[PDB]
Amino acid sequence: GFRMHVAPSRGLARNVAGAVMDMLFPGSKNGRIPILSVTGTNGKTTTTRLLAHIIKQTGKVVGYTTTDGTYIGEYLAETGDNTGPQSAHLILSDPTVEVAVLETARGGILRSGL
Amino acid sequence: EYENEQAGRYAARAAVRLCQSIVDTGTYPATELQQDLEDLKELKNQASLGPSTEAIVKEAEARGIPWTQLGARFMIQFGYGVNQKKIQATLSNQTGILGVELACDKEGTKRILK
Amino acid sequence: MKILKLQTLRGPNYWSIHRHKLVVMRLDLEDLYEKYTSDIPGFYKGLTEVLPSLVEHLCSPGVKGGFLTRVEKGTLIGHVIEHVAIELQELAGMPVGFGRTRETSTTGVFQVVIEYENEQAGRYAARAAVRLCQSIVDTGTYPATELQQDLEDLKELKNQASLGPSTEAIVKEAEARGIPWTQLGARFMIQFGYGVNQKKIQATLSNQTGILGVELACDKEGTKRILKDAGVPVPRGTVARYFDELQDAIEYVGGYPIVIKPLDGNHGRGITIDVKNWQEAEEAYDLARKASKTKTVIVERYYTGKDHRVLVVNGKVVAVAERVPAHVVGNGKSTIAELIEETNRDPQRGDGHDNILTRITVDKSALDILGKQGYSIDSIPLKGKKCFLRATANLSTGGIAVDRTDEIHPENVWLLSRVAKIIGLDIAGIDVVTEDISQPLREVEGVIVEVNAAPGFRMHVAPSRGLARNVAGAVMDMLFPGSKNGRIPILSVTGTNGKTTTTRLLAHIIKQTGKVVGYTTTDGTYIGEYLAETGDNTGPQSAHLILSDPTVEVAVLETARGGILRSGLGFSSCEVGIVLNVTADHLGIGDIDTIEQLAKLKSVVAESVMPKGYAVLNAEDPLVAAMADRVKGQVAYFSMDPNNELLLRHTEAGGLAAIYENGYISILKGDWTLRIEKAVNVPITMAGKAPFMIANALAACLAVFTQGVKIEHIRKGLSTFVAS
Amino acid sequence: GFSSCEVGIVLNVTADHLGIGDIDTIEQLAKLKSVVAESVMPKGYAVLNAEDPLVAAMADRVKGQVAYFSMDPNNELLLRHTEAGGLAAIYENGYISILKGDWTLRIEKAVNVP
Amino acid sequence: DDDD
Amino acid sequence: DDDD
Ligand SMILES: Nc1ncnc2c1ncn2[C@@H]1O[C@H](COP(=O)(O)OP(=O)(O)OP(O)(O)=S)[C@@H](O)[C@H]1O
Ligand SMILES: Nc1ncnc2c1ncn2[C@@H]1O[C@H](COP(=O)(O)OP(=O)(O)OP(O)(O)=S)[C@@H](O)[C@H]1O
Ligand SMILES: Nc1ncnc2c1ncn2[C@@H]1O[C@H](COP(=O)(O)OP(=O)(O)OP(O)(O)=S)[C@@H](O)[C@H]1O
Ligand SMILES: *N[C@@H](CCCNC(N)=[NH2+])C(=O)O
Ligand SMILES: *N[C@@H](CCCNC(N)=[NH2+])C(=O)O
Ligand SMILES: *N[C@@H](CCCNC(N)=[NH2+])C(=O)O
Ligand SMILES: *N[C@@H](CCCNC(N)=[NH2+])C(=O)O
Ligand SMILES: N[C@@H](CC(=O)O)C(=O)O
Ligand SMILES: [Mg+2]
Ligand SMILES: [Mg+2]
Ligand SMILES: [Mg+2]
Ligand SMILES: [Mg+2]
Repeated sequence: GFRMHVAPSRGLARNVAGAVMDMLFPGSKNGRIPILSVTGTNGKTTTTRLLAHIIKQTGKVVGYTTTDGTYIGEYLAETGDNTGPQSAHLILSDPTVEVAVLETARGGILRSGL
Repeated sequence: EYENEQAGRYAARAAVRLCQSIVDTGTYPATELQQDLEDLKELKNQASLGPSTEAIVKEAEARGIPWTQLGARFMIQFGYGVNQKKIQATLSNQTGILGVELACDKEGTKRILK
Repeated sequence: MKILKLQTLRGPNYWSIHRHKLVVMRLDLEDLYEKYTSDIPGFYKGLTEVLPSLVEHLCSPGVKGGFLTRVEKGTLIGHVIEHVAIELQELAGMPVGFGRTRETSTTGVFQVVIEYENEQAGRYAARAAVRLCQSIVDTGTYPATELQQDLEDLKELKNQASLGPSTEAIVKEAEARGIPWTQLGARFMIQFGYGVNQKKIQATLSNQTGILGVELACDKEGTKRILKDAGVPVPRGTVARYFDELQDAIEYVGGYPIVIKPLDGNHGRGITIDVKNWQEAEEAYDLARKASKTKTVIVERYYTGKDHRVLVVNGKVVAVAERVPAHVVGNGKSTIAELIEETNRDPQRGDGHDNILTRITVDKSALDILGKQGYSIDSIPLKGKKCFLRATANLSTGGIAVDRTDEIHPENVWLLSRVAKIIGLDIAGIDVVTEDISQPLREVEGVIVEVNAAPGFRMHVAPSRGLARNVAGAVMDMLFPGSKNGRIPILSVTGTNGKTTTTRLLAHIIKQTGKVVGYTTTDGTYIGEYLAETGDNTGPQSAHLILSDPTVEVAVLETARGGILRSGLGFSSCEVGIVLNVTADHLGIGDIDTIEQLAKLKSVVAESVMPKGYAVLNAEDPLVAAMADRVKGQVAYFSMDPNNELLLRHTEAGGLAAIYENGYISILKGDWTLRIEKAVNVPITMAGKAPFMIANALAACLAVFTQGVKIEHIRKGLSTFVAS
Repeated sequence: GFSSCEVGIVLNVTADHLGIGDIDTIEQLAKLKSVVAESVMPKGYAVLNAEDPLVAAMADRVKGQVAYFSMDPNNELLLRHTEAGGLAAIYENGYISILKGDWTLRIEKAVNVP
Repeated sequence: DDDD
Repeated sequence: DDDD
């Protein structure tokens, strides 16, 4: 516990959390991967799949979720509708996904936002 | 707006009951008010991280690094995809099992350091 | 019979090179000094009846029974004590094939050198051999009860100081790849490599295995929740702490059949697989709660299919094995009653922690299970079909494993690698229940039952129904990715008169390059600019401190004769071996009574140089220059006289020499002369008035040059080094 | 056209087109084809057919390691080579397999190879 | 545990 | 346990 270091009460406080985050993320680097959100009324799924294919041409692992299902690389990760944040978390938390392409239907935005 | 999900839902549910009691009787009992306030405080305490995790999460938010709460063992995930890191309270996902177990052993640590 | 001193050697030593494990005892023969075996009445008969296994000893005759023939002819008792120690520790399962005996300078004491596999076992065998021989020469025979007691003690010593099968396999792979390994004294941890390149393993966990991943794997419910959040097909179920929650938890999973098992259990402690009614459900709950350490049990849907164990190392599937429970097949028109012991007579059967294929243990629980089977002891199997004995399918009880690595579907490989990465384990053992591993887990109703940290892979290296998999090779590939060992440059400096100054100068020169140097001298042990330890610190006990430090990049070790004599070298090989001079000044200590013996002892450093290393030798010293042969790797000469004929001949064909030609410290790279400094700007030379300091500087400069150290770094280190 | 090769492969030596040039005997043809095997650098490999006696005879006078391939998995020379060392290839039970000593690495069923 |  |  670094509680006594951030509030010494008899000296200068130290930014321990800053040191921990420097250890976790060395440079001026966040933990983000490129996220491409596709929304619209009539072409979300086709655009998402085409984007996934185009990025797959580059040597990158693409995790994308469409109305048909959730895909990571070339294999199906989950079935169902999968157009809300509950399926976006599956892609964004996978340790192998380098690029995320998410089909963002209006239903998910209305229900629980992005 | 809410700070805690359960606390926010409870406040929303209690507001309509309070207003209905006011319109029906002209007042709300103080015992019910204090009971609801204690329930809200308990909900806030229950869904609260520790000061170490709180400080690390605040630093991550200050640096713009996304963070989410995993549902297994109070683990916090920073970042997305292949660039993600995990902490529990102060242990990171790169903290070794061997080092922790050796530190827990007083005689083994003394022998190694000697 | 009195044992004066008992020393153990762990590295290259005066007695032998490539025989690191040796024990040397100073044995007194006060009254038995100069009488042969033939002079002792009945010695041969008692010796050959106590230890008939002496017949295989091929002595210098080189023929079967040659040692025996030497015994009839009559020789000194030291030789037979050596031989009986070798055979005594060989009978306990430890093959050893090296031994020596030498007469010391003193009137009575001999020196006996015995190869050992275990340090304590070797010392015990050495101590027991003299007692056995004394008893034979005193009474004509040795009691058989004492011999059996000694053999059992030796076997116990061997078993006690033994690693595990996984650790043994990993260590053997390390030795095959030439990666140095040492045993840490804290928690049975093994350190591979040296310095900043080192790694650590305990059993299968490495120093890079995460606490969070291991703790999540041990949590059954947390692992299931995480895997379900990732879309992994985990079994459907819930936890039930109390009696009243059995029904409600049952309807949650979706009917029957279900599985009852505690969450605080392992190795199938109180798990009931298949239940189809309420009485079985309550009995299973009671049994699991009894087996539960916290009175907590979990219920889940029962999934049909075979049980598979998948081993994932570094995110790649290494081995897949299907675990078949103990079973017998009656295709020979024979029933269970014969096959239970027919299988038990297979030499593959073995108990303990070495033979994985355990014998079929017929317990009362097994009797109950075979009662549930629907057949009996004398019920012949129908059509010669498999009939099971239990359902846990564990190698520890008498099951078998079938290799399925070449049959796993690529989608399953991807899914299992993803599971291992999600949990956060570099080495993971995943338990899969599926009807067919060759099909994806979505078509069939396959599930991921559990994820195990620190798995045992003894079932993959000896499947017994398929091809063995090099799991230790995969682990070592993970630890050391390329063709890289864990070694750091090691510079061992030896010699009679200039070890400390040369070591300090070498460390100072290497410090000019941006490298952390850990060097031990007579003054003390230093890591970088700070003193790690005080005292003498010259033997291997201080070399281990340098080699085990996680920040040391280069090791410069002063290696005195005392350390080599006492316990040998602290390393198997050195990148650079420097021999400065050999002069007979402190003579008579130990068994070193001639300057030739001193030269042989100091030549251990030169002969331990790796084939890609260098041996920096003094061309002006005939004894040191004589070590030019029997050295693997290149030889570099330094000479204070530039007209040394041997050095000039060496530079003509090849090069890499250092001389003091015209008030200059120069490096000869063949036909090229590279001058370093005027030798009057070098402070330690005292304006060129100290020839010994100039020779030490020559040796240090040549040593750093052989390792590719850039010239101006050498110049700066030589100019800025102050005598202190 | 080169001083050395990293891998030198000798498949077979059959006395078919004799008389061309000074080559008149199968021993001369084997000596001529052995130039590739003998040009292998000390860190290289020479892939020789253990089933061909003349090609297998080039095992000596070759600098660098030797690797044997045989269509017969019971070749005594290949098995002896694998026992002390390894790096051989066989066709054992409808598999193209690599022998690395005591380890067998299967590639394909040899019926999935077009 | 150990050797799971 | 935790936060030492
Ligand atoms: N740009 C477009 N404008 C109009 N219609 C389109 C467009 N792109 C596709 N469509 C049509 O719309 C149909 C449905 O859209 P899809 O792209 O297949 O899925 P979708 O857009 O995600 O619909 P939802 O929201 O998932 S029900 C397609 O089969 C096309 O026929
Ligand atoms: N839900 C299930 N459906 C079908 N088979 C199951 C199920 N749960 C467990 N099993 C089988 O029971 C075996 C042991 O289950 P575990 O939960 O692993 O018990 P355990 O205490 O962990 O014993 P170990 O250490 O894993 S061998 C598995 O290897 C499967 O073959
Ligand atoms: N190359 C040399 N040849 C002869 N004498 C030397 C040489 N170098 C140093 N000396 C002398 O030997 C003394 C001790 O040498 P050091 O190198 O300081 O100690 P050392 O060689 O480590 O001896 P020990 O066994 O470690 S105490 C010096 O003070 C010099 O007088
Ligand atoms: N020490 C650590 C734990 C505090 C909260 N603990 C749990 N399990 N939520 C901290 O965060 O200070
Ligand atoms: N599973 C492990 C056990 C070896 C270490 N344990 C003890 N008691 N020495 C193994 O390596 O098999
Ligand atoms: N397989 C074993 C995992 C325990 C992790 N080992 C150590 N030393 N913490 C288990 O209990 O399942
Ligand atoms: N300070 C802490 C160390 C225990 C390591 N943490 C876990 N989760 N094993 C303690 O409990 O004293
Ligand atoms: N490693 C175990 C196998 C198991 O865990 O089931 C054994 O020795 O058989
Ligand atoms: Mg759609
Ligand atoms: Mg287990
Ligand atoms: Mg298991
Ligand atoms: Mg000294």
